[PDB]
Amino acid sequence: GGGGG
Amino acid sequence: MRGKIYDRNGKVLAEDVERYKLVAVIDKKASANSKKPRHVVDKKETAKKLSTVINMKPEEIEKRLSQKKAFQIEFGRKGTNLTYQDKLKIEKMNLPGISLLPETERFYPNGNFASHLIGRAQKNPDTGELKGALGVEKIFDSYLSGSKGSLRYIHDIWGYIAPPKRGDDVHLTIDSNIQVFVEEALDGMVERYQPKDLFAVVMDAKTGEILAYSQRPTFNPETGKDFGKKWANDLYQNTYEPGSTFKSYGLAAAIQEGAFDPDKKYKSGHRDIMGSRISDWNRVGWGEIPMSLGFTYSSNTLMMHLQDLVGADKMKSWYERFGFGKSTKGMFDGEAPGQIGWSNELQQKTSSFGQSTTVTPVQMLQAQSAFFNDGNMLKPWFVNSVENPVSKRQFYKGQKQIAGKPITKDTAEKVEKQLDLVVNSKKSHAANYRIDGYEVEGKTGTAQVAAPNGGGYVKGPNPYFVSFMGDAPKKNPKVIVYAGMSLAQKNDQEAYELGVSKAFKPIMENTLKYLNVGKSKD
Repeated sequence: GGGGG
Repeated sequence: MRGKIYDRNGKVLAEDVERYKLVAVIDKKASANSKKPRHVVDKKETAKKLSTVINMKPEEIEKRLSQKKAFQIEFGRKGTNLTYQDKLKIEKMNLPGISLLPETERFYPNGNFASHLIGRAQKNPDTGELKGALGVEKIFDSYLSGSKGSLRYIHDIWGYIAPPKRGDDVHLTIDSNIQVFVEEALDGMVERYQPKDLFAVVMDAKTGEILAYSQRPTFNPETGKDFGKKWANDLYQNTYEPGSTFKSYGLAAAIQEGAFDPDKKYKSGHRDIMGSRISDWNRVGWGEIPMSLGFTYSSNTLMMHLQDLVGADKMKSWYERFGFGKSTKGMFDGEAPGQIGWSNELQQKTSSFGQSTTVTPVQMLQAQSAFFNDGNMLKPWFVNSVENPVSKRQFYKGQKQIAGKPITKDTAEKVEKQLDLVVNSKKSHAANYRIDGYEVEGKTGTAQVAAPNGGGYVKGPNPYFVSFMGDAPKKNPKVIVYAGMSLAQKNDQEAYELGVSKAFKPIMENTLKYLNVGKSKD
């Protein structure tokens, strides 16, 4: 992950 | 007395109080020796009169007054921790055989409040003596304890061995006002997500003072509820695979070595390491893109690239100079050292984006502080002073210390510029962390969590430890806020999407507001 959007 | 534990403002967090215990003599032997009866003569009406205070079932009081022919009887936990105005009320009834004996109890005014830091002191039934079992209370037991004046020792913090007696008071750096914001926001996150582990810490960007800290699942120091399930303090004793928060240091390293150029394009997508497709969070990548972007997005490939350009041996030393794999020499018991995962290429690569490598949350505060203090990492500390309030003598006084300067002033400004972008970029994958009126910056921190005992990683829908290492106001901050959540059991999807944004935002907004930091627009 890191973002997700 | 056992000494008091205060905050930075002098507000009491823990103190001794005198409470009382109900005792009833039920045996006629007591009154055999003189006129005025000293045993309960009318069980029936005595029980009714006492059904005024406390756990008042008159028949349940009569059951207890009626038991065997024991001399004296107690009333379980209800028959203890009775206040002084309860005592006065009963004393006016002048009942035969009824008495209240004074007993000292440790009182935490806030109840559940920094439970895992403050700690908890247990009472020895026989002697009435309080002894710290966790947190502050344990570390500073000997100094707190007015009785133990033989050879006073600070638990593990080797030194300071200063050898009708009143105890020593412990002053923390915590601000009760900020602690409120933390406890409230964490309560919120538990309700929403029901994580297995959760913390938030507020640190003064310019000193290394811990202004607030709490964790879930914590305990209630007052009651002894949930004490001993999770013994470990998140901040100081528990290790995490930090995830993308850890990229910040991987970047700094590069920037300094002159390997990172924000405008230079790099190949994103996949990276075949030791027969595994270690890829970006999107699994597909964004093709050839500028490094500045990769970092804004949180590219796992970027960090791996950069590691190759800098060099294995040099990057290991970089992470060491950022204080990782070593204790921060903070004032807490058995502070965990963690460890830099560097046994093979896999561990090394996975490390640059925060896997294999384990850290204390504190190691991370220490690191991050560098960026806002001209490359100097600040030693994080929470103990302001230990001093006997009679003599005023300071047995310890905490101060801001520099645990190392791993990086330059130039490097730090360039790192800050990227942290600003991560949040406030046109293509930011972290807009959820933005606040109205205030300029925010920081790093998203999505990680996979290890299987508690043996095996690989935890699997499931979203088995991630999400975090954010934020600071504000941007460039010249007042505070660093670090929140982390491990394995949301409910709304795991929203968790991966938003992360800890739902907790960071309120804590930071409230804190900046309380510290009277200027606004812009609503």
